[PDB]
Amino acid sequence: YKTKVPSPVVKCCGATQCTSKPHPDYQCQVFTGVYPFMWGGAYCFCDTENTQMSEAYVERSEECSIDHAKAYKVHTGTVQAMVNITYGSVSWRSADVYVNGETPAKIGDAKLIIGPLSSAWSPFDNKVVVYGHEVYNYDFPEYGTGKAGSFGDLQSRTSTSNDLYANTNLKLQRPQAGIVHTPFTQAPSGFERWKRDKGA
Amino acid sequence: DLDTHFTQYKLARPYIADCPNCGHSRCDSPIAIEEVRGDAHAGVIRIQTSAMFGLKTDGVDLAYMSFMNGKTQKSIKIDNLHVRTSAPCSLVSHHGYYILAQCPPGDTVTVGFHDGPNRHTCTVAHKVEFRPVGREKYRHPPEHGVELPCNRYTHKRADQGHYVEMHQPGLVADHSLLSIHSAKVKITVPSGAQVKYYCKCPDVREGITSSDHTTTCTDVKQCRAYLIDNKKWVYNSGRLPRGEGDTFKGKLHVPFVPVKAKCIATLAPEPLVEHKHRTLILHLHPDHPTLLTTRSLGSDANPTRQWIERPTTVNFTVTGEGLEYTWGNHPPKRVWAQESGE
Amino acid sequence: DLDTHFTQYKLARPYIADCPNCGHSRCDSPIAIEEVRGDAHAGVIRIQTSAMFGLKTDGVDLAYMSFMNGKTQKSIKIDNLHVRTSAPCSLVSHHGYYILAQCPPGDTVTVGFHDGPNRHTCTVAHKVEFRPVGREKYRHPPEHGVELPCNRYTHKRADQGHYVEMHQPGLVADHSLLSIHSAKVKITVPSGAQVKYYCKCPDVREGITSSDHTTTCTDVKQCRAYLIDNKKWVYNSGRLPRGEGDTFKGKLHVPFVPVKAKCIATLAPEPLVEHKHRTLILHLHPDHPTLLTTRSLGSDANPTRQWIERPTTVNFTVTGEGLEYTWGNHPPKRVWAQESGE
Amino acid sequence: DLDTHFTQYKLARPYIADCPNCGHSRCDSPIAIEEVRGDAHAGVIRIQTSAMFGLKTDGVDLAYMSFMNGKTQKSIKIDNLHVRTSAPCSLVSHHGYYILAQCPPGDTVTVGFHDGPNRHTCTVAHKVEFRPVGREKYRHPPEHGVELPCNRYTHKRADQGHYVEMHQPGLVADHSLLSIHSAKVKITVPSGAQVKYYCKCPDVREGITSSDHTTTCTDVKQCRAYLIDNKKWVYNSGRLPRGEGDTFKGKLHVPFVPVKAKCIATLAPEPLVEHKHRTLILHLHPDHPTLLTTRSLGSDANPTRQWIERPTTVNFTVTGEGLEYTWGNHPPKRVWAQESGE
Repeated sequence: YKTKVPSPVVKCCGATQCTSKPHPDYQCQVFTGVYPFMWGGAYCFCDTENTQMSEAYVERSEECSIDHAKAYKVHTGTVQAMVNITYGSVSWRSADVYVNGETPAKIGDAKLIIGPLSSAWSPFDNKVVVYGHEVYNYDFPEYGTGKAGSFGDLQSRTSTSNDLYANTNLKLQRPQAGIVHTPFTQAPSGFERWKRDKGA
Repeated sequence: DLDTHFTQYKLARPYIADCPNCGHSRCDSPIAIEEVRGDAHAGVIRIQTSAMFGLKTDGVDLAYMSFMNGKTQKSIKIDNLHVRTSAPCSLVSHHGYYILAQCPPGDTVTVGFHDGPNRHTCTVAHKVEFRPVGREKYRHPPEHGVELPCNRYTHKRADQGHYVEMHQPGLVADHSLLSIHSAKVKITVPSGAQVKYYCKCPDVREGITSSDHTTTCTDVKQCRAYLIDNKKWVYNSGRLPRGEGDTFKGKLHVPFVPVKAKCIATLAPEPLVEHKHRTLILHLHPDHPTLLTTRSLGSDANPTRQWIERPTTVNFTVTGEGLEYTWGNHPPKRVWAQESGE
Repeated sequence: DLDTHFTQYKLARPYIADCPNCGHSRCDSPIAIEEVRGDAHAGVIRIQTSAMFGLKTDGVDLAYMSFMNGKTQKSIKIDNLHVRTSAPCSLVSHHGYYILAQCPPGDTVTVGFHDGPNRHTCTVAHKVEFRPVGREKYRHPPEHGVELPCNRYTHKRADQGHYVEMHQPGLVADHSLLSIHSAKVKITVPSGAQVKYYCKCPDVREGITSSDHTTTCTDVKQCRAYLIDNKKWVYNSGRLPRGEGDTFKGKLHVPFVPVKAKCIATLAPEPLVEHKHRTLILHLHPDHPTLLTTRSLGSDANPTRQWIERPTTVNFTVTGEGLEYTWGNHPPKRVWAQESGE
Repeated sequence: DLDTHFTQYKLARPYIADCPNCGHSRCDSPIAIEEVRGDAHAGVIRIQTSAMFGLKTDGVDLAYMSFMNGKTQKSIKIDNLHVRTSAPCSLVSHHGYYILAQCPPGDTVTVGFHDGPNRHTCTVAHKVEFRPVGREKYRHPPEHGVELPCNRYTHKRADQGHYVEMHQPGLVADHSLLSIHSAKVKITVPSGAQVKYYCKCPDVREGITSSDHTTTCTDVKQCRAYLIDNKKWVYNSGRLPRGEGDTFKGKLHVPFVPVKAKCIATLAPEPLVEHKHRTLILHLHPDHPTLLTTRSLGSDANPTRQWIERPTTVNFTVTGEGLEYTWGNHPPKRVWAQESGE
């Protein structure tokens, strides 16, 4: 994730009710009882009616585009090969072929039909996570569900997808002792772990 | 072409926020550190100060230095920047509010320049590490070794891969304004800026004015010293008070995108291969903790994983068809162990 | 009111003692560090230099700087103080011989100002830590969390809660005195101070004088260059030679009393409560090592304790009558677990 | 007598090599660090910069500073040297290419001065530790304790105990030479030095000349900008290109020999001896990890070893004839345990 906090509201004398904006995991909680020191000491002249509305939503990191795990539901598909035959006196063909037992590949001069192989062990499991080059046959929980801290706390369909699922357990707390800031209490990602408490 | 991101430069100002342990304690530093990102691999962190260094107020020289002093900027030279952590970091580049710097690991992050009269630093908590990409768990990038696809931030500015919202500032306090008109509390204005004013007593209730007086109240400590000065937008820090009026425009890029650089990267010393009957003894002796692992290529995989930092003679029951062997990010080996028992 | 502790100021001088690893090795620094106290919680250490910074020699400005150079003081500006440890510390306040500074943990303590021509530092061993008060074992104070009764030293000086004995100095060596009278070794005096003198040979045997000569001996290296200069008392450092005459007066306060401040303090992230049949599964995930503990409220207590830093799903056989649960210094919870097995 | 090692001074130059993580990345610093030696005990490391600080180019003042800027030296003041590691080190002494500095432990080593316009540092990986000699495993030398035979480097220069080969430099690149003669690429010379020249095209093929032109090629990027400038030898760094001609002379000493200094050294707090029947209970409480060990003086030795850092009440079945006891480098004790069971 990146808790890209929108800048909180500070009403000086009285309440500012928050609304549940549609941002992913839009955590927002009104707070009173502040006295926000901002560059001149405090600035709101009340002392309890000083209101502070903190809001924070979850958003894809900039690394999400590039450094990102990637789940998959994996079926069986169809296997391939760049079969060389330095045939007979032909002495050469290096052709890409299939396995399904009626496909020819007339590259060179020979027509060749391969498979289907009997050894249907797809080393990929049904559910797979993928990361850069290291591929993990992991039972990823699902889109839309991943427990915060666990893998897939952020779950975006793709990189472009503005919608997502962010169970991060993002819980705002009130800022301390009349100062402007935004306590965001949050699990570091299940993408942070899964990079150093992962599987092989 | 340092003149291609006047999106930020002209239109954004050096924001000032509340640093958490600003030398003594919580000050309000212009270089207040938000969004520490020790998430790459190359010894690098991308940081945002609330201060917008780069060009000056107007048009010149990335390598100058504009923070906020007063309500005002101070667009001057960068002379003695210091990012640091457990050790002093190395700057990489600055653009906008944002700096990239090569740091070691550190429990915290600790930033600061030197204006010249004062140290005037800012410091923050953030868990930092630098694993290099590879099965070697170094603490630091070497001079040599294989290159392989790390995650890392750029040197450059000509960058659009993302953009963060940067709309207006809210007001700010400035009780330097609220002087006294020899019996009454006297507000003034920066340059005709919009000062939002009233006191606990009943007097002028909005304040959109030049320098006003205050008929009713007298004490400076019961009045609204405010600066609606939204001629330049800001970063939308959590340590910003909202500009209550509107979501003004000011969508503004990020320079330091995470990119797929191939870091100059790790390599673990070669193994000592030793033969036995369908068995690899391997006296082994790394530089750093190295994740070794194998794959007995039977349909029985029987793999193994163990980080090795302490030199260790290990063993591997190799089968008839083969095994493979991965001494860190050194490439994977392979081995025929047919018979040797005659 | 910086003018309420002329007990120390007028009457005490910046003492000079033997620093143990004074940059190179054992020098005699005026800022020789004794009585390091990493015994509080708030990131703070109270230190005593043998140097008495604060007001000048006479009357003004706590933020000036008087150490001993020569037999003499040098009451000038504090410009570039540096306390430090594993990392550079943060000054809190100075008063008298004594400084308070916010430090991180460190195996040692390492102090030093900059006179301007020279670094002129002093360093020492002392085991330092900062546990915050609470069942969370942080390494550093956060910005938020609950407040609770820590132990900590004050900012201030208007302080009498204790006083340490500060009687006279003993003599000190000064062989700059023992010049040569063109064949004889020639002692002088600072200002009419009391110079205690004789040589290995037989000549003047006490020395309570103005500038004397030496009839008998010749070599500077066999004579008593002493300065009984007890116009200003000192701290009773272990690295002081006794003033053999008497226990003179000079009972003198300590500024930095340990007080019952409520530190801005720790807080561990909330737990994930999960129900089972008379059993709390708790997937748990702290920031720092957190001492969890419970009390099965039967007359069978059956408590549990474990510092948790690694996230861990734990379990608790709750009974019929109840259990309580203490996620760090977060307040204690309580739980009814009657049946759930229908 | 700073004038006894003109072996190096007159005849060696401040070499420049390729620093590995020179602030940003691999630069070519004159202070390029080779041969880090964290092999002694006294908190000290002997380092070689490729830069030869010490006297100037000619004859004066060890405490000046000559590195290479350009093809040229810059023999000026040492003003702001910084060796550092995990913490800032303490200089001990420099002589020739070589500096001794008291450092703490550190995963790396990180060196750098300040010319004045620029930081201009150099940094390197090297595993550093400082065990003091003794059964106490401190992290740092104390002020007190027993003295015992450590290994350590000298302060001094009047030193011949070893000498390293220091023959010539090879050539070096300098494309500041290869200017343009308004259509042709134009080489020049430093002072009549020997410039080794040709381009990818066919033109002058050796180059032993004053300022030549280039008839054939035009591009600066396809020519041999070389400086055979072997008027002063160098250190034989691995980051040197060979002077292909010959093994010239220039056998040159090392100052900082490892010597058998008795470090001011460790000592562990005394034990609490407690009697039992042929048994030593010992409540024990060290400062640091202390290797305790014993020798039951029977021909059955039955010794024991255990590093103790955590305070621990231990036990020892003493026999009739005796046992001995070694609380760290505190001297060995001995004990009669005859009967006590009456």
